[PDB]
Formats: sequence, structure tokens, C-alpha cells
Amino acid sequence: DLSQCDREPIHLLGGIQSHGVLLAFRGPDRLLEVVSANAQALLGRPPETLLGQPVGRVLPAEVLAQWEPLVARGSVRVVLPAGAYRALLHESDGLTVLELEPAELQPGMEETALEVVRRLVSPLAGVKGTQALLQTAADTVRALTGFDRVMVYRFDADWHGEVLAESKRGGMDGFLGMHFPATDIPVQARALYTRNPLRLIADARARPVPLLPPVVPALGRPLDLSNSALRSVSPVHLEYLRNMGVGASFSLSLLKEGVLWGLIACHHLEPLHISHERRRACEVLTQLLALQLSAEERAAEASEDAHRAALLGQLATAMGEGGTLEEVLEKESERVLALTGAAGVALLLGEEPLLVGCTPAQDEVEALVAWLATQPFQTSFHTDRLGTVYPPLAARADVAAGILAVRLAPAAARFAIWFRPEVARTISWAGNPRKPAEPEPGHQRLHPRGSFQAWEETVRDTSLPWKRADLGAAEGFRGALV
Amino acid sequence: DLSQCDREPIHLLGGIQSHGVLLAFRGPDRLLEVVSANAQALLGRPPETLLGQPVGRVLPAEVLAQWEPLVARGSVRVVLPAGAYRALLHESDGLTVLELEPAELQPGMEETALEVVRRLVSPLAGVKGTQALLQTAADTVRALTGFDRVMVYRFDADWHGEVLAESKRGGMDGFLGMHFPATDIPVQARALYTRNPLRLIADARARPVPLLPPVVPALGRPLDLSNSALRSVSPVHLEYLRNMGVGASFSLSLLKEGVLWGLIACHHLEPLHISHERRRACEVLTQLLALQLSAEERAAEASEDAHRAALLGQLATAMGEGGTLEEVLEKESERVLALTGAAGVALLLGEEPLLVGCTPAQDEVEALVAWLATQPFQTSFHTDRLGTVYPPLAARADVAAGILAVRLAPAAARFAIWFRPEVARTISWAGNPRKPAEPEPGHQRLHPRGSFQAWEETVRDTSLPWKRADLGAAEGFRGALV
Ligand SMILES: C/C=C1/C(Cc2[nH]c(Cc3[nH]c(CC4=NC(=O)C(CC)=C4C)c(C)c3CCC(=O)O)c(CCC(=O)O)c2C)=NC(=O)[C@H]1C
Ligand SMILES: C/C=C1/C(Cc2[nH]c(Cc3[nH]c(CC4=NC(=O)C(CC)=C4C)c(C)c3CCC(=O)O)c(CCC(=O)O)c2C)=NC(=O)[C@H]1C
Repeated sequence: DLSQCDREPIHLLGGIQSHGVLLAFRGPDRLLEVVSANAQALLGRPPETLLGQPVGRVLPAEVLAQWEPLVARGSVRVVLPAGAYRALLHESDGLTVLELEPAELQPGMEETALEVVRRLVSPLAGVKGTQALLQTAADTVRALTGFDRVMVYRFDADWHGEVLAESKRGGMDGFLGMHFPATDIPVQARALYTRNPLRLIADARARPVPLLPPVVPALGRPLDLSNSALRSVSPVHLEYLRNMGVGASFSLSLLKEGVLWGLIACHHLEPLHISHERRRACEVLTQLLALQLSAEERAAEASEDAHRAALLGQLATAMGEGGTLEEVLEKESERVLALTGAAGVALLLGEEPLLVGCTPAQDEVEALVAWLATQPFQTSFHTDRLGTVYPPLAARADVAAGILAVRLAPAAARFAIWFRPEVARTISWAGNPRKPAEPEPGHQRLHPRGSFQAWEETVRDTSLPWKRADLGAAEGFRGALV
Repeated sequence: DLSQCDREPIHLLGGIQSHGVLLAFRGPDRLLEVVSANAQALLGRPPETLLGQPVGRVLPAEVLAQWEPLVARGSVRVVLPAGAYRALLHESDGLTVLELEPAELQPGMEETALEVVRRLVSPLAGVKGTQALLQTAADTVRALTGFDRVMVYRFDADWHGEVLAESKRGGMDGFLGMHFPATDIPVQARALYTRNPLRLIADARARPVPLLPPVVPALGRPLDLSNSALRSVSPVHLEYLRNMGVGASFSLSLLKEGVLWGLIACHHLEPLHISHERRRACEVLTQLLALQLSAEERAAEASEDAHRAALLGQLATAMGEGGTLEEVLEKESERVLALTGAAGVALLLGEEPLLVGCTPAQDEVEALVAWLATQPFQTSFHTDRLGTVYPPLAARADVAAGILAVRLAPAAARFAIWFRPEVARTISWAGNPRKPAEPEPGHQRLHPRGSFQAWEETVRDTSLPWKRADLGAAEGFRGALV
């Protein structure tokens, strides 16, 4: 449901954060076309007096002197009388956009950032699970930014999320283990954060600084700030932060193999500015974690296939040793079950269903057998909640919350079906997920929820999900039965 | 081992390079027990007069001021009248070993290294090959060090190596594409390079600085310099370098999943010193490259499996279709051959052999079968030079240089044998591989070979090697079974 939440154009809000200045120029003269309203504190003259002026008569010599590596490199450090600033350049709406924000002051920041990069490559990290890998990545981002709380947030397939790992101060609330509704990060935010993988909110309490004029005159809408480092965020998100009692927020996108896997979210209790250069140090760490995860996930998957493949191998040996099919599938039953991590399996070699291990009754299997043949899968069907899709067995969550069926034949209904029971899980939501926002009367003004306290839910009638190795092994068991 | 090359104890040569100073202290009084003979170059006083003195009365006050940071984190920067020095600390033979070496002088070194870490950790690292990945790794190690020539050197299974990639300055002799004898890096050097992954030879023409006394008086042999950053290398190697025309050399071990995969080898035409901290920066790059290679390689492997599994899946559908075995094997010829990347296949199903694709003659298959029937393999057998193990077919490298046989049976002779033709290869060696060293008469004193000029050989009678995916596909084709 395209929520109110999803429709907010958060790149077109017309404001920037007060700790920096934004300037936009167009054309060969580089005429000032847009400028933030706080520009006087760095430019000297009041902003309105500088609209339409050539860049050489609006910027101080220190900035103009760096224009070429600014254009080439996209960012440079400059010393203004007001202090050290980072200048960032990008293009947007056919304007040249220049942002200035206080520069990194710690001389050894990069030296410290190289140390934490070493912790995250190491010999082999993640030796005691991917859980150790996430925790280490949380600890390093926290050690490098100084934030009170750093959390590793993973998106589930429904785009709801859970905090898998956490690194925070002593005497500090936490959210380790909790789940958050998908609307906490609406769809347009996720699309932006897929392209722009960093965002700092340096002071959740502060008021945004408007742009001058409020629309780009050629366009009739505000300047697109998709790529702006100073962009002020959705006001409903600030209210969300304030409802958490956090004063500053900084999060980096975790793109793994091109997809938005999750976020590293940082919270501070007080306002706090992280330099551009320090933000990029952290961006190196998150691309490093993403690499380590792909490398360990692909090894976990290879090891898993190796286990299943050896099961098929022992089955093959067992077949060619005594023309006793129903007999070997009886003596070798737990290998047949282990193939897909299952607890029962019906075999439709034709006559009567051969029922091995823990299964539903002969009547009930022949009843979903007949139902299965008339479905739009070609070789294999699988679900982890049979009952929501075939209610004749909704009451049998104890043996068939999940099934995995391969078709052993072109036409005709020759099947091998693996069964799984339900596995109850208690997920703990940060706030009541039935009430993920508070609309005003009239439903034109949304507010974040006011509470984040643990609200517990138990999931029934769904099995362990069928993993890729399971499917692979089933496909190969199908190859072994003509 | 075999060579006199393997005998040389390169950790007990008792010399350091002239650009640093080594001190070793024993016991609670930190008494000076070993010292390099150049020690006066930084210590003011003759070394011999300092043996047996407490650390408090031998080290300059600048160093002593940093004793506790040094002892704590094991590495520190100290400013001496001679200039800025990195102090490094380790333990060996129950001594505390203190090494001094010129410190890094570029203040933005770490910032510079974080930029090249970005280049190498970027997602989109692979998107023109694992080849493009090595090239980038050479280019960035070269950017960060300044060496004339950087090469990526991979060890083959017999521990000879070849240069896979190369970043060099304009107008430099290359080595890209050449092969080097295994004895070029003998057995005990590979061992030491597996636990000590960095080494710098700052001036190939310099004489080493001896240690005083020439033995550790407790042990009766020289101090162990395994972990010494200043260790002077084997004289046979310094000679190898000079014959190669190089004045400085620096190499890093490429350790992949525990094993010594290869080296990044750097050559400089002049003498040149890299600071310790800049050496540790490059080490971050090599561990990064190792990470990227494991992930890409494991991706390639998974993709191969998937293609193979699709072939098995398409085969199984052709079964349980119409006809008999040999019927569907007739249509599915190309699939059965592609399962293992093969040019022919023989099927011993009990009758006469069934010969598909490009096979040797029937009588020859039956000879090969009767011989395979005795061999000591469990389910699978493979080789890539059949003729060396079975000379009846040694003439037939046009259809049968490589074979992969699986046993479709137990104590029976039922096989599927896949055949591969030879693939001729032109190895280019750096110098004549038949004379990889020039010994003096009597064979006491050895010397590197004199020339590294390209020297070609062509490898006949060897098929392309059998990969894991071929093996897996064969095991799974054996899934069939009468
Ligand atoms: C109706 C819309 C809603 C929104 C909307 C929302 N929520 C967000 C952003 C958001 N929401 C969240 C959610 C979030 N922060 C956390 O720490 C956790 C768990 C621990 C979560 C789920 C994050 C991390 C962000 C990125 C900004 C940041 O790092 O602080 C946006 C885009 C902000 C912008 O870029 O302008 C928008 C439009 N949140 C709600 O709870 C509801 C009421
Ligand atoms: C009989 C002994 C021999 C040796 C012995 C040898 N050769 C080596 C070292 C060696 N040999 C090589 C070989 C080598 N350098 C290159 O550039 C290339 C190809 C491009 C190669 C094969 C390397 C990279 C190293 C590591 C030191 C360095 O980066 O320069 C040792 C150990 C050195 C030490 O750490 O003490 C030893 C004992 N080389 C030969 O050609 C023969 C003659």
C-alpha cells in the first residue's frame, strides 16, 4: 500500500543543515543561482545581494584557488579565516553545486582509520561466525566515529528490519535483537540510500536552513539534493529520532552484491558532526564488511552443497548394490530425510505412497498429492507455510508446515515430497507493529510512534525456510530416480 | 630436502642491513647481549663497550623516554639527532630484540594509502576479470611504494611460479608471462615467508652488518632473525638480484585461506627504503587482494556448478521420457559430453562399449577398461597425461590425453569414461630451466643463473586439467545407475 510515508519527496525539501553552506552556479560565467540562507556567515555579504553574481565575485580567493582539483577530485580542503573547511562539488539540475562544511581537525584520523581497516581484514575475521564479523564492524565504526551507539541493521525480505549486532557505551539503552516495521525506512528513502550510501543528521533538534530562491527558476520546483551532503531530512524522521531521544544520527548503506542488504546505524545522545573525510573512512569499513560477508556466505554455501552432495553419493552407492528400491529408501531413510533437512518424506513411485519418517496420513498425502499435480511449477514446488496455501492441512503444522515437492515425471503425478513441522519463533518488535505511526484526525499528517518498547509476537504454522542447498539436493535426488 | 638451496639456514646468517640498528636485551636488568656492529652510528659509543650494560645506560634518552609505549604496543616513533626513527620490538631466543629503522617522512602517507584501499576494496572489483584485479593490485602497490616494477607472482602446484600481472614504469624490462624455476624460491624461504609476510632488501649491493658476538652465548649459534625487519638475506639471492639488474627489492606474501598462494614482488633499479608503516600499508593491500580473489573464485565455482547442474537436470528430464538408455544417450550426446567439458565418452553398461563423440577405437577402450578395472580407485579416477600412467594410449594424445572415469558399480566393471585431447601449451621461461643454477666445480658453492632471457618450451600430451565442477558433474552423472 503506497503509504503517505512513501510519497514524501525527501530530495525536494528545500533545506540544508545549519553546520554548512550550499551554493549553486549555472553556465559559463558560473553565476550564483541558489544559495542557502545562512551563507552570510561564510561569504561576508548577505545572501540575497549575491544572487546573479559571477563566482569570482562571491567566493573568497581561497576557494577559487582550489577550483581545478575541486572540479577534478570533487572535494578539497580549504582554510578560510573562519577555520578549516571541506569543499564538495557535484552536479544537479544542470547547476554546479558546491557545499562547504567544517573540515576534519584530527591530524591522525587517517592513521587511526588504517588501524581499524586492519582489524576488519585481519588474517581471517568471522572465525566464530558471521556474528563475530558484524560485532567487529560495529565496534570499529564506533571506535572511529565516537557515536554512543552503533547497530548493524539487516533488511528482511519484506523490507522490515532487525538489529543483528550492536556496539554502544556503558549505561546505554540498546535494540539488539529487535525488529522494526518496513515503514520506518519508506520505499523512496531506500531507493535514495541505494544510490547515496551515507547520511549525517548532525543535530536532530536544529531547524533546517532554507534555499534562496525556494525553487530553481527554470524548473519551478526545489533543487534536487539527492547527492547533497548537507541535505536536511524529512521532518517526520526528525520526530522519530527525537522520540528515540537521540540528538544526532549517522547511517551508512550496506550494499552487498548490488542490493541493499542493510544499514549501519549510529546514534548519539548529543549533537555531533562527523567530518566528510571521517565519513569516507567509515564507508571503507562498510564496503569491507560487505566483502567479508559475500566471501563467508559463498563458503558457507559451498560447504553446504558438499555435505548434500556426499549424501546423494552415499545414496547412489546404496542403490547399485541390491535391486530393492523401497527397501534401501527404508534402511537409508535418514539420509533421504537429511538431504533437505526434513522430518518426513512421501515417495510416489506409483502404487501406494511410500511414507518414510514422520509424515501426514496416507489419505492426507494422496489428497495434497492430487492437489499438487495441478499447479504451475515445472520440476519443484516449495513453501514454508503450507496451511496458508492448502487449508486441508492447516491443522497439521506439527508435521507439514512446510513441504518441498519435486516432480519425477513429465506428465503423470510421480512425486517426492519432503515435509517439515512448524518452528515457533518469538520476535520482539520495537514498539507495537500494529500501530507503526500515529496519524492525525483526517489522515493527512503522520507522526512516528511514540514508543519503542519490546512488543512480543510468536510466529506459528511456518517451518524453517527452504534454503538453496535443499532445493539443489532435491533436484539431484530427482536425477537419481529416472 | 634436495637442493643445497634448501639447506641454507637463512634465519641464522647473523647479519642486518646497514640502514638500521639491532639491539637485544636479556633478563630483568635488560642487559645488552647482542648488538649490530654499526650500533655506534646511532649510539655515539663503540658497540663492544655496551655489551653487558643495562638498557638504561646504553639507549639514548630520546628512546628511553618512549620505553613504555614501545614495550606496550611494540612500535614507536622517536626523534634522534640522526633523524626520525621507528623503534620496533620483538622477542627471539629469550631476548628482547630492539630494531631501529628510518621512520616515514611523508605526513600524508596514511591518507594516501586509504585512497588506494578504496581503489582495491571497491565493489565493481572484478568486472573485467580476476586479471583486472591483479593488475589493479600491482598498480596500487606500485603507486604507494614508488618501485620501478611490481609483479603479481603465483605459485603453481609444483611451486614453480609465473608472473600473472605487472605494473612498471615506462621503458622497463618486463617479466609478465614468464615462468620461474621453483628453486628460485627454495623450500625454507617459502616456509619463512608463510609466517613472516613482508621483506625489504633496501640495497642489493650493500654488505651486511654483522652481530656482536657472532653467536648468542647461551645457544652457540647466531640470533634467530626470523621476525627481524632488518635481516640481511641469503647471499645467493643478493647475487640473483644483481644478475637481474635490480638495486632494491621488496615482496609481500599473498596468503589465501592459510596457504602461500604467491607473491607481490617489487624491484627498484636504485637502492630505496620503504618505511615500516608504509610496508604495513601495502600489507593491507595484499590481504585485501586475497579477500577479493577468494570471493570472485568462489563465485566462479558456484556459477560452474549451476551450469553443470542444469545439464544434469536436463538429462534427467530426457530420462523418464521415451525410450531406452542408449536411445536418450544418442540425442543427449552433447549434454553428456559437456557435463565434463569432454570430446568423447565411452559407456560400459555391460554389453559392448557405447562410444559417443571422439573416442579411441573399441578394442582400445576395452584394453583401457580391463586395466582401469584393476586400479585402486573408489568411485572416480582422472588424469591429464594418460600416457604416463598407461602407455598403450600414449600415442593417442589426439583423443585420449586426459580421462575421467567414474565407476557405475561396486565389485563390477561398469564405467563411464570421458576423454580429452591434448592441449599444446607454450611456456616461456626466464632463462633455461634445465640449468636453474650455476655451481662451481666440486659443487660446494652455488650461484644464480646468469641470464633470464625468454626460453620457450611447448607442453605436449597433456589435456586441460579436470576441475572440481567436472568432478562434481561426473559424480552426479553416476547418480543415474541402471
Ligand atoms: C510515514 C513515514 C515514516 C518514516 C519516514 C522516514 N524515515 C527515514 C529515514 C530513516 N529511518 C531510519 C530507521 C531506523 N533508525 C534506527 O536506528 C533503526 C533501528 C535501530 C531504524 C529502523 C533510519 C536509519 C533512517 C535514515 C536516517 C538516519 O540514519 O537516521 C526517512 C528518510 C529520511 C531522509 O533521508 O530524509 C523517511 C521519509 N519513519 C517512520 O517511523 C514513519 C512514521
Ligand atoms: C640455490 C639457491 C638459490 C636461491 C635461493 C634463494 N632465493 C630467495 C629469495 C627470493 N627469490 C625470489 C625470486 C624471484 N624474485 C622475482 O622478481 C621473481 C620473478 C619475477 C622471482 C622468481 C624472491 C621474490 C625472493 C624473496 C626476496 C625478495 O623479494 O627479493 C631466498 C631467501 C632470501 C631470504 O629471505 O633470505 C633464497 C635462499 N635463488 C636461486 O635462484 C638459487 C640459485
